[PDB]
Amino acid sequence: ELGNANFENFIGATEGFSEIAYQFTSHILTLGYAVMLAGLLYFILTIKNVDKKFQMSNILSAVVMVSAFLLLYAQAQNWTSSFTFNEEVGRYFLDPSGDLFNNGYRYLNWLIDVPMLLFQILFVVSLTTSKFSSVRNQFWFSGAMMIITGYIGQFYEVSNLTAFLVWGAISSAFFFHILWVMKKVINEGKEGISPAGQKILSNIWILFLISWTLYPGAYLMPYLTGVDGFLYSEDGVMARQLVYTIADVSSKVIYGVLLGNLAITLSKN
Amino acid sequence: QELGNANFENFIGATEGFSEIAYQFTSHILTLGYAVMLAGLLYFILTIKNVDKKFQMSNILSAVVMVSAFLLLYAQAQNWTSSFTFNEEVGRYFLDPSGDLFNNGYRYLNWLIDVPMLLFQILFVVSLTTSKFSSVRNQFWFSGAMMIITGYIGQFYEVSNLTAFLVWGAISSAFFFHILWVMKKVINEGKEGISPAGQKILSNIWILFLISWTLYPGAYLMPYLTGVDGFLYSEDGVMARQLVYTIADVSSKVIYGVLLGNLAITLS
Amino acid sequence: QELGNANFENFIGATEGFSEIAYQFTSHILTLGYAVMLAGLLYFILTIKNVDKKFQMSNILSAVVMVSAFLLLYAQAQNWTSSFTFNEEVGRYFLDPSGDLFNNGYRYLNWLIDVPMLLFQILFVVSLTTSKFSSVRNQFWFSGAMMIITGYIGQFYEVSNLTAFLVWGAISSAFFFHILWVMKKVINEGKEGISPAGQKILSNIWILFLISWTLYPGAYLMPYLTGVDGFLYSEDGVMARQLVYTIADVSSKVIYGVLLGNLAITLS
Amino acid sequence: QELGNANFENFIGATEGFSEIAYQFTSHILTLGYAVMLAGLLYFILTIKNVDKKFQMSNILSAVVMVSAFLLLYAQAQNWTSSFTFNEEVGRYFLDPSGDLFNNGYRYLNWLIDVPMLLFQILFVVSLTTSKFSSVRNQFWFSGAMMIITGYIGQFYEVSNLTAFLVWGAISSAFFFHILWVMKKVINEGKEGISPAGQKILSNIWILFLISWTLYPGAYLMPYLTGVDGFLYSEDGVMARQLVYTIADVSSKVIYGVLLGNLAITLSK
Amino acid sequence: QELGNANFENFIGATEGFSEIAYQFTSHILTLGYAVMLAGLLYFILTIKNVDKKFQMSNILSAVVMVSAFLLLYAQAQNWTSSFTFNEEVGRYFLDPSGDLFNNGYRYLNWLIDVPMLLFQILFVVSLTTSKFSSVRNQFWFSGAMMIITGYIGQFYEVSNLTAFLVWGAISSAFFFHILWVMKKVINEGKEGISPAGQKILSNIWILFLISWTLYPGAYLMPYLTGVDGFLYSEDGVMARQLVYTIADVSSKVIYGVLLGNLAITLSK
Ligand SMILES: *C/C=C(C)/C=C/C=C(C)/C=C/C1=C(C)CCCC1(C)C
Ligand SMILES: *C/C=C(C)/C=C/C=C(C)/C=C/C1=C(C)CCCC1(C)C
Ligand SMILES: *C/C=C(C)/C=C/C=C(C)/C=C/C1=C(C)CCCC1(C)C
Ligand SMILES: *C/C=C(C)/C=C/C=C(C)/C=C/C1=C(C)CCCC1(C)C
Ligand SMILES: *C/C=C(C)/C=C/C=C(C)/C=C/C1=C(C)CCCC1(C)C
Ligand SMILES: CCCCCCCCCCCCCCCCCCCC
Ligand SMILES: CCCCCCCCCCCCCCCCCCCC
Ligand code: NA
Ligand code: NA
Ligand code: NA
Ligand code: NA
Ligand code: NA
Repeated sequence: ELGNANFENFIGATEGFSEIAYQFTSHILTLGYAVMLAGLLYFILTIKNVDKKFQMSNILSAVVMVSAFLLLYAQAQNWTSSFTFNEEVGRYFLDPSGDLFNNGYRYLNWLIDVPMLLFQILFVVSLTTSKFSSVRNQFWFSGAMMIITGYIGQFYEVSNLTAFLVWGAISSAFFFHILWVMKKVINEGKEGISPAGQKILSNIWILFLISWTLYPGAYLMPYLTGVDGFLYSEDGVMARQLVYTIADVSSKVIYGVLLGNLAITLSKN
Repeated sequence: QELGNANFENFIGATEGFSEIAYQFTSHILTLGYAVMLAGLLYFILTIKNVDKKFQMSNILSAVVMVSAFLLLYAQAQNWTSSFTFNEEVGRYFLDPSGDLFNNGYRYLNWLIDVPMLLFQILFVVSLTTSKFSSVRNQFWFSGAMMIITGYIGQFYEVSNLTAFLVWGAISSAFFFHILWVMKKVINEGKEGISPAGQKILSNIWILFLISWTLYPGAYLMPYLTGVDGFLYSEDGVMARQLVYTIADVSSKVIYGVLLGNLAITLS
Repeated sequence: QELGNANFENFIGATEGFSEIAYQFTSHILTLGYAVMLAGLLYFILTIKNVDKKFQMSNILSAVVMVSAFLLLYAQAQNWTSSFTFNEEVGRYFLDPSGDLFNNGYRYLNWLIDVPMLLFQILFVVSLTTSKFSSVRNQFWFSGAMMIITGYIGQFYEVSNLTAFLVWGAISSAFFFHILWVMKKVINEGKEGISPAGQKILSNIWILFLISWTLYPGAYLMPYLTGVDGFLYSEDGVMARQLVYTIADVSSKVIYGVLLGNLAITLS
Repeated sequence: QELGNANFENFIGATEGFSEIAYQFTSHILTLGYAVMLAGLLYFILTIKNVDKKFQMSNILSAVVMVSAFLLLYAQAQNWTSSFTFNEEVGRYFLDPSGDLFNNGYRYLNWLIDVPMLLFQILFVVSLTTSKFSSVRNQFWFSGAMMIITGYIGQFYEVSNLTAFLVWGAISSAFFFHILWVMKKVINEGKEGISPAGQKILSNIWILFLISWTLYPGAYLMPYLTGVDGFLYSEDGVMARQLVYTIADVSSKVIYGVLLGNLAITLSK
Repeated sequence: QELGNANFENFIGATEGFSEIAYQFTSHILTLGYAVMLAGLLYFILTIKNVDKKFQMSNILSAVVMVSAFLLLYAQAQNWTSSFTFNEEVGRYFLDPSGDLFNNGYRYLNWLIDVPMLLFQILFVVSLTTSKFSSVRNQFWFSGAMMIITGYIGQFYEVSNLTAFLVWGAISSAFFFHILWVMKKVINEGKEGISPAGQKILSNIWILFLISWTLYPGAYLMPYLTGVDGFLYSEDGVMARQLVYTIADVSSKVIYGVLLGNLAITLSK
C-alpha cells in the first residue's frame, strides 16, 4: 500500500529499475543542479556588462539559480536514497527507509521561480499599452494559482486519476492566462527597439513557449501512452526526469542568457 | 510509549503516523523556506549599493537575518525527514526515534538573532522624533529576548502539561504586546516629515509586521485551536503549523527587508 | 561500562540518560552558536570599508576568528547529536558509542586560532605608549598557548582523575592571569590620547573581555561547582556547561569584534 | 550475481575485489581531481582583472567549467567510496550494492557543460579570419553534443554487449574527428596577425588540446587495451582508467584555461 | 585479520585499539588543521590589495594552496572518525573496516598541488640574479613531483615491506635534497639588492622552509623512530605522526604565505 504517491514509487516497488534507468535518472538530476550552480556564477560575474537599469535582471536570474540549485540537489539525493540495488535480480527497488520519491519538491520551489522569471523581463522591455504593476500582479496571481493547483493534482496521479486530470485542467486555465499576458508583454517590448533586439525578443518568445509547455508534459508523462502504455514504465520515469531537466535549463538559464543579451544590445555601450 | 516533554508532532507520528501527503508537504514547505532564505541573502547582498551609505546597514542586517534563517530552516528540514520513517505494511510515516524526536525549539533560539536584528534595522531607515534611539533599541531587545525565552520554555509542554504551556504563552504574549506598542510608536514617528511615498511604504510595513508577527503565536497554539481532540489535533494541524511558520518567516524577514530597502531608496 | 578518560557528559548519558528537554536544548544552543558565528563572519566582511585602512586588519582578524568558530561549533553540534540516541522504553537519550564519546576538547585546540588572534587584533586599533608592540604580542601568544594546552590536557581527566584535572586547571589559570594583566596594560595605554567616547568604548571592551573570558574556566569547572554528587553533576550541569560556552563564545568573539569596530569608527 | 549493463569496475569489485592499493589510489586520484577543480575556480576568478575587458569572458567560462567539474568529481569520489566495502576475511574491497553500482556516466553528462564551453571560450581570445564565429560555434556545439551522447550510450554496454560498446564508440569518434578538424582551423586562423609569442602559445594550446582530448577515448577503451582477459582487465585497469581520467580533466580544463589566460595577457595592452 | 599493504594506524587500531585520549586528540588535531586552512584562505583573499600589483600573484597562489589543503584535511578528518569505532566492553576505539582502512596517501597526492605552488610563488616576490626563472621553476616542479610520487609508493609498505619503505624513502630524500639546494640558491639571490629588513625576512623564510619541510620525512619515519616494537610503534606514534603533519602543514603553508606577504609589503611602495 502506497496511497497518494508518485508513479515512480509504484514502478520501483513492482518491477524495479534497470541499471540504465536508475543511473540515467541520477545523472540527469546531477547535471541539472550543476547547471544551476554554474549559471549562478555566470550571472553574478556578468552583472557589470549591462547598464544599471538592467542589472535587476541579472540579480533575479541569480535568485532563480539559487532556488533551482538547492532544489535539484535535494531531489538528486532523494532519488538516490529512495531506490536500492537488489543483488538477486540486478534491479533497483523502492527502499522505504529512504522515503517515497515525490516530484512535489519542485512545485513549491516554482513558487519562487515562476513569479521571478515572469517578473525579470519587465526590467528589460518597455511596455506601451499595459501598466507595469497590472502586468506584474496578473503574472503573480496566475502563477501562484497554476503552481498550487498542479501541486495538489500531482499527488493523485496514481491513486485518483480523476482528481489528477481535473486539477491539471484548472491549472492549465491559469497557464493559458500567463501565456496571453506574456505574449502582450513581448509584443509591446518589440515596439521602438532595434531589429536585433526584436529578433532576440522573438527568440525569447519561442523559448518561453516551448520550455514552459514542457512542464505539463512531464505532469502527464506516465499516461501519454494511456493506461499500461509504453510510458507507464521505467521508460516513462526516465522521460519525465529528462523533460524536467531540459525544461529547467531552457526556462531558467538560457532564458536569463537571452535576457542578458537583450539588455546588452539595449544598453549604451 | 514514553515521550515526555515532546512536541505534538511526535505524538501524532507515534500513534496515527503521517500520510504521504502530510509528510511530503511538510518536507517540501521546509525546503522552500530555507531556499527562500538563501535567495534573499543573495538579493540583499547584491542590492547594497542601491541606497545611500547611511541606509546600507539595513541591507547588512537583512543579510545577517537571512544567514540565520537559512541555516536554521535547513537543519529543521533535515530534522523533519530524519524523525519519521515509512512503514510499508500500512503505508504511513511513523516516529523513528533513531533520528531523534522532532522539536520546534530550533526555530525559537534562532529568533534570538532574528527578532533583535529585525527590530533593530528599522531604526537605520526612519528618523525618530520624540523617542530616543537607544531607549527604543534597548526596549526592543529586552522584550524580544523575554518573549522568545518564555515561549521556548512553553513549547516543550504543549502536550505533557497544557497548563504550563498556556501560562508561558500568555507571559510571552505580554512582551509581544509591548513590542507591538513600541513598533507602533516607531512607525508613527518615522512617518513625520517624510515624503508621501515613504509614508505609504511605512503603512505597508506596519500592516505586514502586525500580521506576520501575529502568525507566530498562531502556530504556537495550532494543535489546540479546535480544542481537545479537535480537527487540528492531527496531521492536518502539523501541516498547518509548518505552513504558517513558513509564511510568517518569508513575510516577516524577506518581504520586510525588501520593503525597508524600497523605503530607503525613496528616502535617498 | 568502561569509559576511561572521557568527559562527564558521557557518564551522565550512559547512566541516567538525558531527558528530551536537556538533549534538545543542548542541540539548540550549539546550533545557535554556529549560526551566530556565520552571521558574524558576514557582518565583519561587509563592514570592512566602514573604517580607515589602518584599522581594517581588525575586521579581517575578526573574520578569521569567525571562520574558526563556525567550523568548530558546527562540528560539535553534529558530535552532540551523533553521540546520544533515544531509548523508546524509558524516553531518554543514552550514550550511543557508534557515534563516539562526546568530548569538549574540540573547542580547546580551536582556541589556538581564536585566542592568539583575538588578543592580536586589539593591537591594530589602540596605540600603545610605554609598551612595545612585539613584546605585548609575544606575551599574549605564549601565555595563551600555554593556558590552552594545559587546560586541554586537564579536561581529559575531569572524571577519571580529579587531581590531574584540578592541577592542570591551576597551571592554566596562572597563564590566564598573566594574559589579564597584559590586557589591562594594553587597554590603559590605549585610552591615553583618544577622545572620551573611545575611552568609554575601551572600558566596555575591558569589562566584556574580563567577564566573557572568565566564563571559560567556569565551564571547565561546571560539573563540580556544586561539589561531588551536586545538583550540577547531572544533565542540568551538561546544559549549563554548553550554555555558558555559547554565551562566552558569542561575547568574546562577535560582540568583542563589534565593539572594536565601533572604536575603530570613532578613531577614524 | 546479475549486474546487467554495468561498468567493468563493478564486475572486478564483485569477483576479485580490490587490494588496499587499488581502492586507496582510486579514491585519492578522484579526491585530487575535485580539489584541483575548486582551486582552479578560485584562480580563474581572482585573475579576471589581469586581461583586457574583451578577454574576460574566457575567465568566466573557465570558472563555469570549474564549477561543473568540481561538483561532478566530488559526487564521483563519494560514489567510489560508497560502492566498495572492506571484507575482513581476505583483506579486499568488494562490491557493496547498498552503495549503488559504480558508473562513469556521471562524467559524460557533465561533459555536456564542459565540452561546449571549453570549445566556446577560445573564440573570445583568438580572432577568426575567413570563418564565421556563429558557424564554428554551432559546429562545435552540435558535434560535441553528439559525441557525448553516443559515448554515454556506449559505455553502459562495455561488459554486457561489447559490440554495441564498440559501435557507439566509433560513432562518437567520428564527431570527435570533426571537432579536431574545426579546432585545427580555429588555431590556424588565430595564429594570423598576432605576435610570435602568441603564436607559440597557440601551438602549445593545440598540442595540449589534442593529447588531453585523445586521452578520453583511451579511458573509454582501457579495460580492453590488452585484449580479452588481458593484464588490464583487472584492478590495475580500474586504477589506470581513473588516473587517465584525472590527468585528462586537469589538462583539458585547468591548464587549457591557464594557457588561454596567458595568451589573453600577451594580446592585452 | 589480513590488512595487506596498509598504514600502521590500522594495525594499532586493529590489535590494541586507541584509548579515548589518542582517538580524540587525533580527531581534534585534524579538525584544527582544516579550520586553520580555511581561515588562511579568507586571510589571503582579503589582503590581496595590501601589496603592489606585481606581488599579488603570491597571494593568489597562497589562496590556491589553502583550498587544496582545506579539502584534503577535511576529508582526512572524516576518514579518521569513520575508520575507528568505540568498543563498549573494553573502552577503546578499534578498526572499523566498514569505514575503510585509514590511509595517509590522501595527503601525498594533494601535495602535487601544494609543493609546486609553494615553491613557485616565492619566484613572484624575489628577483633572481644568476639563476634563470624558467630553469628554477622546472627543477622545482620535476624534483617535487618525483619526491612526492616516490614517497607515496613507499608509504603503502611501511608495515608490509619495510625494505621497499626505506628504499622509496631514500629515493625521495635525494630529490628533497635537490629541492633544498635550489631553494637555498633562490633565497641567496633574492637577498641581493633589497633592504636589510627584506633580507632578514628572507632569512626567516629560509629557516621556516627548512624545518617545516624536513618535518614531513619525520612523519614518514615516525612509527620506527624508536626501532622495532619501540615506544612509537603504538597509539603514541599515531598521535605524534598526525601532530607532526599538522604542525608541518600550518608552518609550510600558512605561516610561509604570511611571511612572503610581509616581504612583498616591505618591497612595495
Ligand atoms: C522553472 C520552472 C518553471 C518555468 C515552471 C513552469 C511551470 C508550468 C508551466 C506548470 C504547468 C502545469 C500545468 C499547466 C498543468 C499541470 C500542472 C503543472 C503545474 C505541471
Ligand atoms: C523571523 C521571526 C520572527 C519575526 C519571530 C517572531 C516571534 C514572535 C512573534 C513570537 C511569539 C510568541 C508569542 C507571542 C506567544 C506564544 C509564544 C511565541 C514565542 C510563539
Ligand atoms: C573564543 C575563545 C576564547 C576567548 C577562549 C578563552 C579561553 C580561556 C579563557 C581559557 C581558560 C582556561 C582556564 C583559565 C582554566 C581552566 C582551563 C581553561 C582552558 C578552560
Ligand atoms: C573536460 C572534459 C572533456 C574535454 C571531455 C572530452 C571528451 C571526449 C574527447 C570524449 C571522447 C569519446 C570518444 C572519442 C570515443 C568514445 C566515447 C568518448 C565519449 C569517451
Ligand atoms: C604542504 C605540504 C608540503 C610542503 C609537503 C612537503 C613534502 C615533503 C618535504 C616530502 C617529504 C618526503 C621525503 C623527503 C622522504 C619520505 C617521503 C616524503 C614523501 C614524506
Ligand atoms: C548598549 C547595548 C545595550 C543592550 C541592552 C539590551 C539587553 C538585552 C539582553 C536581555 C537579556 C535578558 C536576560 C534573560 C534572562 C532569562 C531568564 C529566564 C527566566 C526563566
Ligand atoms: C615572532 C613570533 C615569536 C613567537 C613568540 C612566542 C609565541 C609562540 C609560543 C608557542 C608556545 C608553544 C608551547 C607548547 C609547548 C609544549 C607544551 C607541552 C606541555 C607543557
Ligand atoms: Na540507491
Ligand atoms: Na524519513
Ligand atoms: Na541523536
Ligand atoms: Na567503502
Ligand atoms: Na568513529
